[PDB]
Amino acid sequence: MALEEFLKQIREVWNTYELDLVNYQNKCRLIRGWDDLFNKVKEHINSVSAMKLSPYYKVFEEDALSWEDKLNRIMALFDVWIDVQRRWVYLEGIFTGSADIKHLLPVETQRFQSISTEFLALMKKVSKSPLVMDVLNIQGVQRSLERLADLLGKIQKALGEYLERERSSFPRFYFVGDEDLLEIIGNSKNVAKLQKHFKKMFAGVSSIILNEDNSVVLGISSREGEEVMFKTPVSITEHPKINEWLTLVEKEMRVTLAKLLAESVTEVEIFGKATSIDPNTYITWIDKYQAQLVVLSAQIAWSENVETALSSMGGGGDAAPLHSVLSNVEVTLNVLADSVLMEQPPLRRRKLEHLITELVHQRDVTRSLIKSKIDNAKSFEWLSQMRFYFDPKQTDVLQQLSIQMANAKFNYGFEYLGVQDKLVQTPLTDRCYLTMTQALEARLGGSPFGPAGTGKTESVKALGHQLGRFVLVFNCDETFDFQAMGRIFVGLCQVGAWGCFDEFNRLEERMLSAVSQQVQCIQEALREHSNPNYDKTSAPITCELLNKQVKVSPDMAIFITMNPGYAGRSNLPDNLKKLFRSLAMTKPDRQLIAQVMLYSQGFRTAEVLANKIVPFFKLCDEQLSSQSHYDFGLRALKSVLVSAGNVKRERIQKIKREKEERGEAVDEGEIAENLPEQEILIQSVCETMVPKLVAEDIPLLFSLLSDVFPGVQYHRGEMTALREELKKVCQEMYLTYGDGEEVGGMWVEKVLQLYQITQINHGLMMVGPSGSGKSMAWRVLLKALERLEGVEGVAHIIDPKAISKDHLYGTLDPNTREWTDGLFTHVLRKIIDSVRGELQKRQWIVFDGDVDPEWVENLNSVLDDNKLLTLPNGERLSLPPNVRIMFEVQDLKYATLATVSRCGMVWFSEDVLSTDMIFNNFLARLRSIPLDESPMLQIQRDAATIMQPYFTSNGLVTKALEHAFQLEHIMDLTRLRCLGSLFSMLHQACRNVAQYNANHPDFPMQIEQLERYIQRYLVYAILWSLSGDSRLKMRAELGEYIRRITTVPLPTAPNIPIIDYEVSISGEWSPWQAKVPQIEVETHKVAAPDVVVPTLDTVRHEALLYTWLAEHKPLVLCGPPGSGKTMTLFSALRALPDMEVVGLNFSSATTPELLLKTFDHYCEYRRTPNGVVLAPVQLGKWLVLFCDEINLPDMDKYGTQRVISFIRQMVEHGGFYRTSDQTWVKLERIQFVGACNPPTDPGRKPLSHRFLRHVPVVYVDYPGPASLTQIYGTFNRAMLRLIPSLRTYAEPLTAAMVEFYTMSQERFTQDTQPHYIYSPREMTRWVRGIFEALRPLETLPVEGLIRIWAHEALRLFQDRLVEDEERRWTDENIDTVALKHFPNIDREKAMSRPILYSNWLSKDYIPVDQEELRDYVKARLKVFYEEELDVPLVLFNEVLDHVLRIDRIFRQPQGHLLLIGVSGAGKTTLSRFVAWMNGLSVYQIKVHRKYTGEDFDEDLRTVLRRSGCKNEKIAFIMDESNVLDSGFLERMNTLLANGEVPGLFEGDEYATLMTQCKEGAQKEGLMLDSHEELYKWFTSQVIRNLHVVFTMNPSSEGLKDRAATSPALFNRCVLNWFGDWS
Amino acid sequence: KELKNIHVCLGGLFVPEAYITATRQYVAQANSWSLEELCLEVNVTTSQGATLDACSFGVTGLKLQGATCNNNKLSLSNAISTALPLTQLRWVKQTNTEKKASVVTLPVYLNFTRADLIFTVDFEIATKEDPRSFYERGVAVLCT
Amino acid sequence: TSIAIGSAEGFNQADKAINTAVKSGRWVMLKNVHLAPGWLMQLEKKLHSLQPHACFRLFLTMEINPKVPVNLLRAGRIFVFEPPPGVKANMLRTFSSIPVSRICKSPNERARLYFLLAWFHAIIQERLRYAPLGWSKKYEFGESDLRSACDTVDTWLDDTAKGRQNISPDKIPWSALKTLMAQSIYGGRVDNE
Ligand SMILES: Nc1ncnc2c1ncn2[C@@H]1O[C@H](COP(=O)(O)OP(=O)(O)OP(=O)(O)O)[C@@H](O)[C@H]1O
Ligand SMILES: Nc1ncnc2c1ncn2[C@@H]1O[C@H](COP(=O)(O)OP(=O)(O)O)[C@@H](O)[C@H]1O
Ligand SMILES: Nc1ncnc2c1ncn2[C@@H]1O[C@H](COP(=O)(O)OP(=O)(O)O)[C@@H](O)[C@H]1O
Ligand SMILES: [Mg+2]
Ligand SMILES: [Mg+2]
Repeated sequence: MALEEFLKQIREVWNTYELDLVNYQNKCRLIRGWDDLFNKVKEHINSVSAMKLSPYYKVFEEDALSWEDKLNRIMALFDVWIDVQRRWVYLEGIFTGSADIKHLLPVETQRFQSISTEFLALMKKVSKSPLVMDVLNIQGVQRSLERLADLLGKIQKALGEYLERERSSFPRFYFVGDEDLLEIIGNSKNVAKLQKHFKKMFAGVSSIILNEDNSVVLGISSREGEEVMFKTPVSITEHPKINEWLTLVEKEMRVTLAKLLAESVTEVEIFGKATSIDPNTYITWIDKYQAQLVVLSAQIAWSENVETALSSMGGGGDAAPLHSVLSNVEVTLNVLADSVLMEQPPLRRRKLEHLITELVHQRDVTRSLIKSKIDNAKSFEWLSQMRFYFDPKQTDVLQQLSIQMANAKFNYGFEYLGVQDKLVQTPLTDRCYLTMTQALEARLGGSPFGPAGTGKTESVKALGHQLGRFVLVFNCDETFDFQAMGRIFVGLCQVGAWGCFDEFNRLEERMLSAVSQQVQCIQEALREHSNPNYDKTSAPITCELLNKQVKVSPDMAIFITMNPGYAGRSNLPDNLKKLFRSLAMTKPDRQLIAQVMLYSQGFRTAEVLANKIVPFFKLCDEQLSSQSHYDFGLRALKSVLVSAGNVKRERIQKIKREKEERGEAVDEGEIAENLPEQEILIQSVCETMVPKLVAEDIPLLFSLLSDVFPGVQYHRGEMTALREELKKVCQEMYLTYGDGEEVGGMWVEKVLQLYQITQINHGLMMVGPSGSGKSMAWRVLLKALERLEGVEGVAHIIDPKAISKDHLYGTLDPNTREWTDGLFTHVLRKIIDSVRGELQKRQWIVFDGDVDPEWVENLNSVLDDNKLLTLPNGERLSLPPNVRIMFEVQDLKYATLATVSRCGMVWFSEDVLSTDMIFNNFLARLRSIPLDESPMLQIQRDAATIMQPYFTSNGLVTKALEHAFQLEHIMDLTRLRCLGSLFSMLHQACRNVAQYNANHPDFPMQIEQLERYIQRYLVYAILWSLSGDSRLKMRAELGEYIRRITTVPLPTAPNIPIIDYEVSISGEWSPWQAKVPQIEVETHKVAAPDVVVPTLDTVRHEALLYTWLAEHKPLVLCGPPGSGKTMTLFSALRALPDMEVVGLNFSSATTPELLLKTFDHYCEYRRTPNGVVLAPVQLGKWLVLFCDEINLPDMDKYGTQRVISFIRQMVEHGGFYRTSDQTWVKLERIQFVGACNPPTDPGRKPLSHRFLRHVPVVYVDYPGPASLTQIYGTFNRAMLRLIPSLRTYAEPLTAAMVEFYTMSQERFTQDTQPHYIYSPREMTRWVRGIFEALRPLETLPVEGLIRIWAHEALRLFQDRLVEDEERRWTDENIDTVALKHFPNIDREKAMSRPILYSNWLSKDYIPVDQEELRDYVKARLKVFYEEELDVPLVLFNEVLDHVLRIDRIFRQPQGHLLLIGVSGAGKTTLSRFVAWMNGLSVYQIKVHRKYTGEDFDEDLRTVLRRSGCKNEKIAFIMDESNVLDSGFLERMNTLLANGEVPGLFEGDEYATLMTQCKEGAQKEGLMLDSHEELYKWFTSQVIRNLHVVFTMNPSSEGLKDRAATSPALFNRCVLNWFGDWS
Repeated sequence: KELKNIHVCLGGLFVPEAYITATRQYVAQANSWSLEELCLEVNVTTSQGATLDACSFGVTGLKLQGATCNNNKLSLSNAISTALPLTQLRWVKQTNTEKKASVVTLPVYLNFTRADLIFTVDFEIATKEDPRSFYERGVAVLCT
Repeated sequence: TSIAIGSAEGFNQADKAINTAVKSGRWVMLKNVHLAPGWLMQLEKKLHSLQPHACFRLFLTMEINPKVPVNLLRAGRIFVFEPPPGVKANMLRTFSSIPVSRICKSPNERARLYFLLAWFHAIIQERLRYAPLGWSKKYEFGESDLRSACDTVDTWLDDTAKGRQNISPDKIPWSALKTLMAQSIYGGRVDNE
């Protein structure tokens, strides 16, 4: 019924809604009403979303899909049309308005003319049919717009040279971005769209005032709405050029302000020299004139009064008329104080506060003059003060006012500053003014330095605003190179504006030195401008900047504020420090700041409050614990003071309102007198200071508050209306809610505290341990505020450390000087533009990642009072009032005080999110969300009821979790890693029951059987989720503790641990040993790569991995190298047919690019209406990314791993950011599996706790002697079946192999040498080596078998040894082991002193004699001389041994060599000789001085093509000297392990490769077609054909360094220690 | 109660500035005074003969550099350091009676590096010693 | 021609300046050359195979950085600049740097003011050798402060003594000199009360 109504409303709306077209300069009819069209599509899509949810959707399923497809095409097409229309409009005006562009850019005009004619043609077509349906169905209109946008994009970039030409005409254009400048130039005819670009060009002018015709500029306006009326308005008709009439506006702005100031000065002289002042007259004068003129007029009047008084006191006995000046100031101050106490308009209230702040300073100075007995106007006690002199007789209005301080003379620039937050004139600020003005007089710069929050940036700006100068703030960083700073200096010099380069020392040291040349020549030009010999008739003064003559305006100045010893900063060169006059701003006068600020806000007890709040802040700093997120400086005090003014204002309004309901009485005096000013200050302190406090610091601060403010109590206002919104939102998100002391009570207070911080600060931090309820706090509040206030909330979650700083903020091209927007810049610029109504929504930018000064200090100006984002290209982006920059971090260890002081911290302790809160969330999701996508839900609900008693506080799970923290694990234990693994494993129990029900349709599972299964599985689940990453005895230890505390039935075995038992689907404990049979491996699969002998450890881990993998949950296998992590994972993946694994080998140089290259090769990006989706190319199969060295990638100096942060983002948020176009890509059907050695191993860094939370860890230990005997006893029995006579010796052979391996592992450890790693991999290679030797032998005496056994032991355990005594020990112990396990054998026939095997002298692999081998090698060397290399060689015993070792490796698949020895030992010559003997083709990279990474890639491709496509065996010989970059090793690391490089072949190279793999497959006889199996065949061929020989010197630190940079060099290459000639 | 009558070495404390606040906070709470109104006065005691009087807090280990304290009067000395036997920190209400023209404010640094300042004491000059001479000679007090 | 080393195009200017100077015979100064030790190797090689003009002089300014190439130090002549050993040496360099005409101006009392400035500079700069006692930290009391203080004396003395050959010592602006030095010239670097 209503379903049909929805379909009808959609149909009648869309067949009647016509696009809105209006005439545009009698050229075409553009489309308006964008908001109406967009929201209508969105609201109709939402109706289509609700179409599907209803049960009656079945019959209406077909019609809804047709409508949604229509809506998406309408949404997608008009989303592009709005873009192309805007680009066309301003591009057309540029090409049409200016006729000079016809010649400079002829080809570019021709391209746009064709585009415009095509665009105008489409305007005619859409004008004929204004209906939305008709225009949508235009043939190829969607494609026609994508090319239109691309064509408009290409023409847009080419106008960069034209823009730089136009910036010279109006110098203020230098601080406008390229795109915004295009809009200003193009839209010169339509001035109405320029009103959003004036704020980037003027200090306080936000918009201009125009008449009805919009052809005459009547005046200017500020952001607050303050307006200045031009005396002679500027008419645009007579000056059509955009730069021509903009210049006249600026010139008229200064003259009008000067004329208005002269009138204001004339009026204010009446108030001066007056004993009594009328409040009505004074208020009228304040309202009449601008905020900057009212304060300036007061300053002029006071300066003239003191000058007159001091001149009158020339005799010294003139009865001190200075008392009259002090009396007048106090009388006027009394009137201002009275006016503030009553309600005033917001603009007049700001004017009164500015007047109070200045008149307090004027009163203080006059008292100092009175106290010091100053009777001369030339006394330095008066000369050091800032004095304003007005000359009404001056013909030029711009020169009427003169500002003087000490011996420095200044002129007011009359720049319209609007209404700015004026600073309190503290004695430190007076010292700052004196030093900075002295620097200006000497034509030097000012360099105030000190700790963060002392007020250096504001003081420099305040002085500039005091002189009426245009002050520009730049947030300097390391990308402010010579060209960027030179262009900024060019703009400042021409404009005549002050440049405050905050954080100047954040530049590179080399770049600071380079900039010193530009500052030096600029100051030299300024210095010679002040010479009295200079004449304005001559050429204007110029300086050589960027190889160009630049005129230097006298009003320009350079100021640099820096923190000397903060992290992330550089040291200024000495030649640069002499160009600046430094001042130490270390201790702000916060006592006077508090007093004046509270006095101007209307507080009656400001002096008492200031004397109580400033010491309170000092005591808090000196008493509270030293926390990384604590800041009790001036910014914290300033935030409290401004909150106190806001709290008082709203409290007064509430009191005034309350009297309305009660009756009729409004008395400002009674309200002001009866106001709890003590409670107001405490409320602001508690609303700002409590959230950041740790649990143990809260009582200390409240005790301090009680002592400082005795008898005053604070009761927080109950935000009731928000609490129901939180309660409703929490219920929908399965989140526990609590009030006060209830469960979840602490979490809700944190949410409310975070809400208050959002209202006060525009920059937030959520500091707290991993899994402390931070993300849920702001997610719930954002949704709750959306419901409560009706404003849509949009969050842009960004990981700053998952991408490089260039991709986060943007980069400037060194050659073309074109700015490319980064991730954060694009997000912020998109909101500022508000093309799609982004400014009407609550926008939150959440930085979910680590904070370090490298990237976070670029937001110093954003989080400051500037609320500005400054880029190296001179562009500034004002932070909109609706945007909050929010940080979600776990610590602030590496963040400097510059950023901690800029944000309001909210501390989320781990006790905020109690354990039972997580338990309730798990059970709520279990009872509501089906696991399949209901019989499955019914199983979940029944299982949840059984698990309810255990998932309670002080229950089984909580007690077990507490005990598991005492035990140590292979990785640091976190609560949510255990719970996250436990919850994912209990879901598999529900799936197991559902599978059982499907398997038994007639008899489904009953409740009693369900209770038995779930109760037993939960105990099984707790054991493997809590002790899964711990050694065997603590898997046991957690077992008895559970046995001691649980009531669930447990196995009755006296000694078998519970970890050895599984839970059958029938509901009974069954041993894991029942699934471990004594299998018999086939002879031809002995020690095969994929053959796994099932043992107790293998079956337990395979089931555990399958449980986690079936949930598509990330996991990490941790354990010693060679323990069996990869083997266990691949064995478990064989049970999942819909999962394909892709191997990734991490190294110390691993970056997210390695993952991105894999995504490009194995996945594809597809556009969907919900966004971009990254899914594997093959349909229906889940991609598993196996990262083999996940903890190897290097931590930077701030303790983070970029690849790990990339994965952590891409696991938690299910996607990442594509830096190509700054779009969010969402993963689909992609899984991650990691493997790593324990973090205590050398070169391994512990993983972040914010990453380990999402990832369960399983510990795979080395097999024990019993396990090794079973594993390799099976291999030996199957291998020895080749010779039936030797089958009796299978058991002693396995015992000897295990015994020798055990002793060799113990004797040689990583402490001695880095490569002394002995694992079961050597045993597997031991079995293979014996198998290959016996395979051919038809018969062999027991002595022959032992000789082969010893030879394999020598080649596996002795070749890597370094010292001679270690080799001697190995030789001796092999003899003892063979005799111990094989008695009564011919020792001489078996344990002969030289043991050599070679297939060179026969068809088989039989032992060879040294003398006969030497003759054969001598004969073959003679032939080798003439054919390949005529270098004579000398054959001694070691050479014969070494050539045999190299020959053995060259005959193996994927046989790589690592030859370590001193240079000149023959490592390369022997490698070439053996390769020639074995038929391999030797390849060496011809490295030279200009060799780079691209050359190595070409060489790598050449070898792979020869060895993969042409089936040519290649001995790729590489030396350590050939490695000129870390990139060479990273490519080699992947090639050695996987046999392939994912990103090596791209574009034409990939296409050329695929043809060559296809033709090569034809020769082999396989007609492979698809690219997937062509690459798989190519990878298989490279594996079997490419041998890499790596030669390096026996360095000590170099070998350890290579063990981390290229881990595959020690795991895939057979290491031989050639050393030096003995 | 004994925690008030124990002599503590400021050098041996992890944070000595928190102890000064704690003694300040104790006196204000006991006498029902406000925290900001309190001022600190120093009284170096020969040995430990003097007794604490509900506002004094004995401090040991203070080292005087370049001066000698006799009867709570300073005199310039050629010795590198002079050990103060027992320093009594008495918290008293502010009386704003101005300086005595023979009282110099000595910084009290934590260690010899003179990098961090704990608090400041107002000692008294003996005889005819110039207060400017104390400033020039870098006379200060070291916690350890 | 003075070039500050550290920029990519700074090396281009340095090479062009040296190529032109070796023919014309002018002087070339390259500052902060310790920031490009790799380019210093090439500069040493270029200088060795060169036959410059008789009057050509190349000045390299560094920081006594252990990354400066050894072969550059051997080829060139090293001049080390550091605080003078004592007060007497501090006075001598202070008086030598100031031109004789600057001290000998219209007021005969300018010479005594410069001497007092020379003595005050010598005392405070020598106190830096005793880091905990002389000051609280290693302040950068250098030649830039002395230049600013000398400019302050010249400006204020000219303002009071407007061409007078002699000025009474009482009329000398002691308050201006004392306050400006304590707040701006020398007291700017001071951060301790
Ligand atoms: N109020 C709540 N009630 C119930 N469960 C909650 C509540 N808040 C959080 N949780 C759950 O507890 C866990 C905490 O996750 P959350 O995202 O809030 O942590 P976090 O502090 O942001 O962690 P991280 O530092 O890893 O980003 C999640 O499993 C979440 O579902
Ligand atoms: N139960 C088992 N059955 C057969 N081989 C085993 C067993 N346990 C260990 N191995 C041997 O141990 C080696 C494990 O190496 P691998 O798993 O590749 O190390 P890593 O997991 O560190 O990459 C394999 O070569 C395998 O032959
Ligand atoms: N066994 C040997 N007898 C004689 N000369 C040798 C022998 N081994 C190496 N050389 C000499 O070493 C030189 C080649 O050294 P090379 O093998 O490239 O050093 P590296 O092994 O460090 O790469 C040849 O010129 C050869 O004369
Ligand atoms: Mg700043
Ligand atoms: Mg989070």
